[PDB]
This record gives sequence, C-alpha cells and structure tokens, in this order.
Amino acid sequence: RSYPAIPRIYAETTLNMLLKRAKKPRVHSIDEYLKDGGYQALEKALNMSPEEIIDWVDKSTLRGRGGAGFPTGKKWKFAVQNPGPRYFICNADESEPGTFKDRIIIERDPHLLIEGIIISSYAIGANEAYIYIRGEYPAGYYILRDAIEEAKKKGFLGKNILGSGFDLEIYVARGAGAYICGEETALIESLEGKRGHPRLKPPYPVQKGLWGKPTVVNNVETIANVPFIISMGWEEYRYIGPSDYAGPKLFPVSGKVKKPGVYELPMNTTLREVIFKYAGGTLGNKKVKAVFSGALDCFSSEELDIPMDYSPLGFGGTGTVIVLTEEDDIVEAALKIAEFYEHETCGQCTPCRVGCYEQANLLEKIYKGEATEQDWEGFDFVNRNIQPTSICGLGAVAGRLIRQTLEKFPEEWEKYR
Amino acid sequence: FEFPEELKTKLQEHINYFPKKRQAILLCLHEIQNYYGYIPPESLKPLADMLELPLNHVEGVVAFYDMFDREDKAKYRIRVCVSIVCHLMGTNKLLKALENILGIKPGEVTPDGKFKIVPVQCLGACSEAPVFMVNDDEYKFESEVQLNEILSRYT
Ligand SMILES: NC(=O)c1ccc[n+]([C@@H]2O[C@H](COP(=O)([O-])OP(=O)(O)OC[C@H]3O[C@@H](n4cnc5c(N)ncnc54)[C@H](O)[C@@H]3O)[C@@H](O)[C@H]2O)c1
Ligand SMILES: Cc1cc2nc3c(=O)[nH]c(=O)nc-3n(C[C@H](O)[C@H](O)[C@H](O)COP(=O)(O)O)c2cc1C
Ligand code: SF4
Ligand code: FES
Ligand code: NA
Repeated sequence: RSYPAIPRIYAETTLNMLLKRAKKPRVHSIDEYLKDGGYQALEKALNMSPEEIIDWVDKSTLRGRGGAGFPTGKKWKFAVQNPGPRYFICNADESEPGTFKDRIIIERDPHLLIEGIIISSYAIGANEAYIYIRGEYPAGYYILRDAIEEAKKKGFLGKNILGSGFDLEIYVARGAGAYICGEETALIESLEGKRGHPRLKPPYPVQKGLWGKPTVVNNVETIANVPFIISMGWEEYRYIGPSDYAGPKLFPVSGKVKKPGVYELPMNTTLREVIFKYAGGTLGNKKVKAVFSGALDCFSSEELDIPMDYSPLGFGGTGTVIVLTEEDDIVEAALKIAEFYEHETCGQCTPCRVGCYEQANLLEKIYKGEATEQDWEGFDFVNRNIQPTSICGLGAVAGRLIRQTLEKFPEEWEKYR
Repeated sequence: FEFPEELKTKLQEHINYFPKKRQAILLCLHEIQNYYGYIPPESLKPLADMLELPLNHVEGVVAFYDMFDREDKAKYRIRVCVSIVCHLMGTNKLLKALENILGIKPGEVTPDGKFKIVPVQCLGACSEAPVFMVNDDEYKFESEVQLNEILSRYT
C-alpha cells in the first residue's frame, strides 16, 4: 500500500493504449485493471497455441522498444527453434540519459507489463520469467512485487494457469548502479549472481542465455504492447501509425521544453511535432539548438522534420528527446555525455576502458581551457577509437554523439581551441 | 560477526526467493546497506556462506555495483543526478542549496552521520530535472526553501 516517493511525471496520449491508465500518476491495482478488460488477452492467448501468438506478434510488426528496434516476432522465432527449457526476461534496467518511458508503465500500470510477460513466456514456452529492474527504481520494485502477488491470487501465475497446463513464476531482480546491466548479456550475468559483464555475441541470448539456455530479453515497453496485439488482433494493431512502423510509441521528452514528460504517439509523428505540437514548444520560446537522443545521437535544428520511427532516416533509438536551446553550450553538454560513458564502461575491452576514461579526461581539460595542443589531438583520436575490439554496444557508441556535435557545431568547438 | 535475527530472516527470504541461491546476492546486499547504512566489511564472509559462494566472488560484486558503499556509514543517502538533463536544469543550484542546508558537498557525510551526498548518473526522471533521491524516495528540486522542508522529514 505504501511506496517510496516518486516524482509525478507528466504523461499524455493520443492513442490511449499504453498510457490508458498510466496517464494518471498513480498505481492501478488488479481490480482497476480487470475493470478495463485486463487479463482477458491472456485468457484468449492461453486458448491459442504458442506458435499462433508468435505469428501474431510477428505480423503486428512490433520492433524492440529498448532502443535497437529488433523485430519481436523474429526474436521469439529464433528462441523456439532451440530445445528447452527456455527463459523469458523483461528488461527494466532503463538507465539511458533522458529515458523515463518504462518506469511510468511499471509504476502506474504494472498489470499491463505482467500480462504481457505471461503471454510472451507462454508463446516461447518459458515456465520461468524475470523482471530485472534498475536499483534506482525501488518504488517500481515494491509495486511489481505487490502486483505479482495480486496476479498469483487471481490465478494468473503459478501452476496450471486457468486450467491451461501452463506453469509460470515471475521473479523480480534488482540492479545495483550499473548502466551496463541493461545490456542484455550483462543483465543475464547479473541475474546469475555475477558482475555485469557483457558476453561476446553471437551467441545471442536466444541460442544461449540464462544458464546457457535459450533466452528472450525484451524491453518493458515492447512487452506492454503484447496484450494489445492479442486483444485487438495483429491486423487492427497494424492500423496504428504507419504500416511499416506500426503501433503506439512512448516518447520521454525532457530539457528545455514547456511540458516535459512521456508522450504516447504514432511513429509517423515528426521530431518537430513532438517538441512543438505536443511538448508545448521551448522554454522561453528560445530557438532549439540540438536534440540528444539519449546519449546516442545528436540532431541539429536542421533535422527536426524527420519521423520518430525505426527507418534509416528516422529518429530511432528509445524515442528519447532531450531538448537544448540556443544558450546551452554544446561542449559543456558533450562533457556531460563523455562523463556518462567514463562512469559506465565495464572495462573488459581495452579501447572502451581507456577510451571512455581519456575522452572524458581530455574533454574536461578542453572545457576548462587547460588542454594542450597534444590534448586536443589526443581527444580527437581517442573519440574515433573507443569502438575497436568492443564486445557490446557501449564501446561502439561512446564517441557517436560527441563526434556528431563536432561535425554539426564546429564553430562552438572552435572557440574552445 | 553474526547477522541480527531481523536481518538474517530477511536475507534467508531473498536467498529462498530465486531458483538458485547465488541469484539473491544483490537483494541481500541492498538489505545489508538498508540495515547498517553501508556495507560493513565483516558482513561479506557470512553472506558468502549463506549464498554458497566464495568470499572473492562477493568482494568483486560489491566492488562492481556503485549503489554499495563499504566506506561511509550514513542514515540517509542524498543521491544527486549529475547527468546531462539535470545539469541543464540545475544540478549546481541543488548542490549549492544542499551545501547551504547541511554544510556538505558530494562524497561527504554530515558530522552526525545523518546525511551523505552521493553524485549519481541519470536516475530516469529527467522531465523532473534536477532530480535527487533521499534513500528510496525521489524528488524534483524546486528551491532551497522547498529542499529544506523535504530534508526536515528525515529525522
Ligand atoms: N532503454 C534504455 O534505457 C537503454 C539504455 C542503453 C542503451 N539502450 C539501447 O540499446 C541499443 C543497443 O542494443 P543492443 O546492443 O542489444 O543492440 P542490437 O541491435 O545488437 O540487438 C537488439 C536485440 O536483437 C537481438 N538480435 C540481434 N541480432 C540478432 C540475431 N542475429 N539473432 C537473434 N537475435 C538477434 C539481440 O539479442 C537484442 O535482443 C541502442 O540503440 C540504445 O538505444 C537503451
Ligand atoms: C550498454 C547497453 C545498455 C542497455 N540498456 C538497456 C536498458 O536499460 N533497457 C533495455 O530494454 N534495453 C537496453 N539495452 C538493449 C538490450 O541489450 C536489448 O537490445 C533489449 O533489452 C532487447 O529488447 P527489445 O528487443 O524489446 O528492445 C542496452 C544495450 C546496451 C548496449
Ligand atoms: S564495449 Fe565497453 S562496456 Fe561493452 S563489454 Fe567492452 S568494456 Fe564493457
Ligand atoms: S539526467 Fe538526471 S534524472 Fe535523467
Ligand atoms: Na542497473
């Protein structure tokens, strides 16, 4: 009943799907959820074969909401081609700067996530599922534990669920400070009771994951879509947004906007529409300088008319929109991005370990005007050399946003020289 | 060293929760830090035995996970987000306000061992920047008068 204090993040929807309940900043318990027809998609799914559910999730065109956009049906298909036992993992590590879309599902509509996990686990033949939630989401952790007990009490979990013969237990694990533990193989190691160190891929978790068994790892938002695909059928789900990038999408908008918060919109919405049509424009009506897609990409004011989809020219990523205005120093902002990667590298790979450290250390010198000419040259080189030999996406992107600021805002970097 | 019954019962609960005992390490350590206000170096050996893991394994886990502090005892941990959105919206104003109220800077502990400022990476509440946590509770910093009132709730 009593949970730790959680800020009341503003949430607005045009689709009334993922935020049907989560648009209200409060826990929605099982009675409230059931009144909205909750757990009926699970009932329908338990009367379908695991194979039909995979086919439906495939045909819906649902792509991973964690940031990489891998087709969900396709992922499940790879796992089920491998013998059992299989494991299902809900990734609730959400630690990307500017990213707060998942937590509002967890904290306000936990039964939407739970129902999605049960359908997904049934579809892949997993009798054991996990929620790995970042340690900095303690309220989300107690909210999920309470909602899981409510589901067990209503017979949605445990042995022979609703007389289907399908068994399922959901275990909630907590992270403990590491951004890298959201990387799906580091998450699996942490779930195994070890340090959050990413594994060399391939194998992908679907071939060899938790305890070396076929494992599906899906983001909170991806899983929250599964009850909607089953409830409305894949065809009606595909009517939402463009047919090539279908369904609802959560957009966590922050920074220099009048209305920061989470927006549920179709993926054909443009970045400019997200800021100006939905987030109320900029604070003080000051000109947009840049948009940071988390700690992954940097878009200039010349790139605002792009769609918020998984297309090559689209925004992509998690859909995270951090708005910087004309008075925000791009180098000071780049320093914040460099400091993030410095703090989060697991240090397994030498160029990532040294590269993340040096990029932040040299960028600080540059910013403070204490950099030598060799420091400027070393900084340029280290930034273009974090990726070599990396075994996870962190080393591959630790220099991406910063390089884009160098290319898109050369005038500002030039004054720091 | 022996864990108090009230804590030992909570640790046994986390250990019997997951299908394998070793899967409970992080939940056990969070519980140890909640109880003591830090990770006492002495607690690691009985925990390793309860998890059926070697001490070296437990030591490496404690070293890896940044939420765990085996150095400073503190009743209340003020986690201050130092990442990009919060820096843009006023981390420095929040840290200035904290220095004025408690007399401490990040990484420091108040003389009475009541409060410790812990600088942290993005806390996933960026629309509410600048964000801070006081143990498990999370808030948007508004001003010094406002922060003063929040901190007064922690006795
Ligand atoms: N949401 C957050 O808080 C957060 C934080 C940090 C990073 N990220 C995101 O993480 C993304 C990178 O993730 P990644 O390294 O997992 O990316 P990825 O493109 O390599 O893979 C995405 C998913 O598809 C699966 N997959 C890919 N190829 C496969 C294949 N051949 N066979 C089977 N499965 C396959 C992977 O196992 C994974 O589950 C970034 O775009 C970033 O936005 C998100
Ligand atoms: C360093 C790093 C951190 C990641 N953190 C997260 C995270 O917090 N949440 C998430 O769902 N995916 C995260 N990912 C992506 C996962 O590895 C993976 O792609 C995803 O969980 C699969 O789910 P999806 O297909 O539903 O998106 C991270 C990737 C990397 C490289
Ligand atoms: S690229 Fe960096 S974060 Fe990823 S496994 Fe290598 S050292 Fe660790
Ligand atoms: S940058 Fe501080 S909460 Fe995200
Ligand atoms: Na984590």
